[PDB]
Formats: sequence, structure tokens, C-alpha cells
Amino acid sequence: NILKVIILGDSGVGKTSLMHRYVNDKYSCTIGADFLTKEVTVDGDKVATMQVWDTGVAFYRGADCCVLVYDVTNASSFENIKSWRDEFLVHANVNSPETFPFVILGNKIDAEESKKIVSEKSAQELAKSLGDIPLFLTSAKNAINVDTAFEEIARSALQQNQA
Ligand SMILES: *CCC(=O)NCCCNc1nc2c(ncn2[C@@H]2O[C@H](COP(=O)(O)OP(=O)(O)O)[C@@H](O)[C@H]2O)c(=O)[nH]1
Ligand SMILES: [Mg+2]
Repeated sequence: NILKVIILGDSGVGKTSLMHRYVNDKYSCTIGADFLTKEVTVDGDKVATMQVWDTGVAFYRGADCCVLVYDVTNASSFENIKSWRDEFLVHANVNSPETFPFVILGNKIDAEESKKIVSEKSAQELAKSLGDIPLFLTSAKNAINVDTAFEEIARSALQQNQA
């Protein structure tokens, strides 16, 4: 029924921006709401409501998917991806750590090339080493790939929700 999605990653990577792009299709250069909600549409039907939880017992409870976000211009954000994945599994008490879904987002892909520091290859290798986690490279700013990425986040959440 309701899909709970958590977004983790270092501060400054674009977690809040990606949520706003997904939820409201906007971006500019929310206090008091623990989550924002967006109706998921698949094949032109409304199938479910997604809660997107941006950055605790009630915090982890009920999570259906976990999204991990680095910034392709910040090397340290990328090196911390496995830490965030691990921090989640160690605290969230999920029914089946073996099968719980993560999705990795490499954000700010709109940046000039000279400012990119993390290569696509390195990210594909890490996503693989972590259990073949889906990898998307994204731009909240320019609306690049966030639709396709959340399409897979929603699909992962739906599968976990109904398991
Ligand atoms: C409009 C002026 C500007 O910020 N220019 C730089 C564009 C670089 N490209 C870019 N920047 C992004 C993207 N998403 C988010 N941002 C920027 O990152 C910081 C922090 O974002 P936030 O969403 O607050 O991160 P956390 O919640 O993870 O802390 C902000 O400057 C935001 O504008 C993106 O796709 N591309
Ligand atoms: Mg934020």
C-alpha cells in the first residue's frame, strides 16, 4: 500500500534537491514534515503512495527501500557510500538484510566535466561489489535521469513492500 523510501548520504550531495525534483518537478538555487508524499504512476495508473524520508526507531520502521546518494564532484561523498549502506543495515533492523533493496544515485551529472571527480566506471564497480545495487547518475538541477531512477526506486519499494 504505502511505500517508505529513505534517502541517505553526506550533507551537500543533493538529497533534498532530488526529493523536490521527484515530488514537485522543480529546482531552485520543508521544515516540520518528516516526509513528503508523491503518488506513483505506472503504465498510466496510480498504483501507490510513496513517502520520501529525507535526513531513530520510528525513522527506520517500515522502510521499503533505501537510496544512497553521492555527488560526482565530491570524492569523499563517494567513498562514504558503503558506510551509509552499512549504517542502515546495522540500525534499521530490516526483515531480510540479504534481500533489502538499495539504489545508488550519483548526482550533479550536469557539472562541467573538469569538476567531475568520480568516474562512472568506479561507481559501477562499487555498485557491483555491493551486491549489484542499481546505479543511476542524476541531475536534480537539469532533470536528468531522476525520473528513471525513481521509477526503479518505486519498483524496488513495491517489490519489498509486497514480499
Ligand atoms: C543554481 C546555483 C547552483 O547551485 N549552481 C551549481 C550547480 C551545480 N549542479 C548541481 N547542483 C545540485 C544538484 N542538486 C543539488 N545541487 C546543489 O547542491 C547543494 C546542496 O543540495 P541539497 O539538496 O541541499 O543537498 P543535501 O540535502 O544532500 O544536503 C545546493 O547548492 C543545491 O543547489 C544538481 O543536480 N546539480
Ligand atoms: Mg538536505
